Amino acid sequence: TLEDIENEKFTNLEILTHLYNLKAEIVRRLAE
Amino acid sequence: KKGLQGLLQDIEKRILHYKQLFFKEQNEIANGKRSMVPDNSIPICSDVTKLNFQALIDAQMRHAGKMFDVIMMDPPWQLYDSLSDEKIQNMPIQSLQQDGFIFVWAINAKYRVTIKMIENWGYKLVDEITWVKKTVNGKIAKGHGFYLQHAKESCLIGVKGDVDNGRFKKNIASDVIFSERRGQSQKPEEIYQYINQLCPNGNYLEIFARRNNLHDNWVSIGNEL
Amino acid sequence: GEDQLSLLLKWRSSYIPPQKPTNEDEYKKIICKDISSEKLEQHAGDVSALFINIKWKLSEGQSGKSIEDLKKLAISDKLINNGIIFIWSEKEILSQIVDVLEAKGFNYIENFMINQLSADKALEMQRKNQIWSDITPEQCIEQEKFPPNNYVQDIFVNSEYSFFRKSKKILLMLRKFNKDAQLELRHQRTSDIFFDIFEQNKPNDVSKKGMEFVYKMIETLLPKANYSEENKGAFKMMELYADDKSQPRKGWISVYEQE
Amino acid sequence: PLDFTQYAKNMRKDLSNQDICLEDGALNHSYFLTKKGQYWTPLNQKALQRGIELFGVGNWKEINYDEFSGKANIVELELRTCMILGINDITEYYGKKISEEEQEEIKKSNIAKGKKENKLKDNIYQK
Ligand SMILES: Nc1ncnc2c1ncn2[C@@H]1O[C@H](CSCC[C@H](N)C(=O)O)[C@@H](O)[C@H]1O
Repeated sequence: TLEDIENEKFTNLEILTHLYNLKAEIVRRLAE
Repeated sequence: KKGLQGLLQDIEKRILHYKQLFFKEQNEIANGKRSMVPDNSIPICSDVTKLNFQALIDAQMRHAGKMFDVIMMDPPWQLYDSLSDEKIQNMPIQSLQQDGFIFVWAINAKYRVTIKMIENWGYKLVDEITWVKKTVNGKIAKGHGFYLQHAKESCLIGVKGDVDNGRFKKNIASDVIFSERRGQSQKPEEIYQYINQLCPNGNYLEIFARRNNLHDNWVSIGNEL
Repeated sequence: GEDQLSLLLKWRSSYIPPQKPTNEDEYKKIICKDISSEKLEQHAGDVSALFINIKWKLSEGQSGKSIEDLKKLAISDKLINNGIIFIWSEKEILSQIVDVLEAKGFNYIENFMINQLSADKALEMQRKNQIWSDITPEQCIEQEKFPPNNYVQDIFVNSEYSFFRKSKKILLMLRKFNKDAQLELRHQRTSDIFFDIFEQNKPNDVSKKGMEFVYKMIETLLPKANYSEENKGAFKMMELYADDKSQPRKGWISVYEQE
Repeated sequence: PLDFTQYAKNMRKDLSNQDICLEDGALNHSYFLTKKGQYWTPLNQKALQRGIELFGVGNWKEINYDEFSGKANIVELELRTCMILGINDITEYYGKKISEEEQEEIKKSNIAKGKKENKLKDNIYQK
């Protein structure tokens, strides 16, 4: 979900780590 | 799966936007950006059970010519990391001050033991500063306890040595702070204003500080500093 | 009337002191020569609220009692044994008060303070900012007419002190726990801080409504200590250093000094 | 009376950590502009540069477990490598084993070509 990763109490670095982890998981789902 | 492809495109756009935001932040930081911490702040990031207080004693003696005038602590009372009452007692506060004041913020469960703490450190309890929690509309931000609703935080003050030497002022500020809750354990900046009224241009020590506690002419010690 | 002073003093409309009872069976008024030298277990027993309405001397010029007077005062087990002591604390002698009371089995459990607001400072702020040209601060207390202050921290009763100025009145609460009985309590029924108006020259004189707020705090925290038909001749609420201003109260034992 | 600037500088010099204060005792504001636990010290930057010299770009796992001891974000390693190479999307350099001098050469030519294309945002060539 983008809500848990777009919180304003999260810095840009942890936001980007959340984005990249979500990207890896959904790329795995795409390959599935 | 067209929906997952669209979501992948969406998070790729968010990755690019936040990548640009991160690059802007790191370019500003590396060039000239200054933090909210004042320039004359002295932050020490150490555990007080592992901190060599002798080094602080020697540095304060050689760099200021005297000892601290005000010591303030917001102890992690046992109910971030917490500390035992004996562990807070074991801190060599007696060596850190010869003349001046101590400011120990006491929760209701650790109020009498705070009084005993400042007595056992050589201070004599002469004052307390109570922070009344405030709402946005100006009322009292009521909480919870076992007998009464807790809407207060008390900072018990013990005095030491020869305070009447022209460094400390009398009949100043107030013993009541009426400030909003601006954090979780974040005590107001009015305690720092009141301390600076008590000892203007003095040497202050803060134990159990966070990054919001860093002030001018303050030596601040904390686990997360 | 939505300013800060009007909002923080709105409890006064709901804490009017009641009339003193004409029923002799609804209280116990006791006149003593020296409370600290008086045996109180013959006057009461198993009380749950020992409100010590003490005035402290602090400075030698003024009157009041002392820590030695609190030391000499005997609070036995045949007196309050499962209950709360409510005692007016001072910053200078808070450590001595808790020491002498924990000597008598009473452990600190709660802090109940009155934020001292000044009617004379509120009146002077209204006069400096500008019906209020000629009104006494005592009249402001009694007529409930207050200036519309929106920043009350400027009208705190910042009384003279050698340190941070004294702008609060602490009513220390100390419990003597009983392992054989249970103190029937109501929890979180009232806040530990309430703003009440004071006079500049009388920072230690709690108003009628503030005293009623204190009494209702005591009587709400301990309802079984209230005036019930089972508590007739066996009242569970006692006051030391009583005054004729508020203490002839239902379900209360009033102990006066040298009437 | 004492001046508190020099006093604070000396107290930070002998008491504060190397991340809190600079070499002259001045406060390191970059430390307090990031959350605690993730600062990216100059030692971290040097370790990242050593990893790019020794291992290829995009090899953040073996960079992290040979120069950061596994206490670094792979995302942050990629972002820092993007900053020191000048492209938001480091795709051409994936697995190239770029040394220090070549890293600076790519960064300089990259900033120059970003100025040529008129798309430089934060000294990073936008795609
Ligand atoms: N052993 C220890 N040594 C040093 N700091 C410690 C510690 N144990 C806990 N702390 C720190 O003490 C602090 C207690 S909370 C302090 C709140 C602060 N006064 C404010 O106004 O915001 C936390 O930062 C906690 O991490």
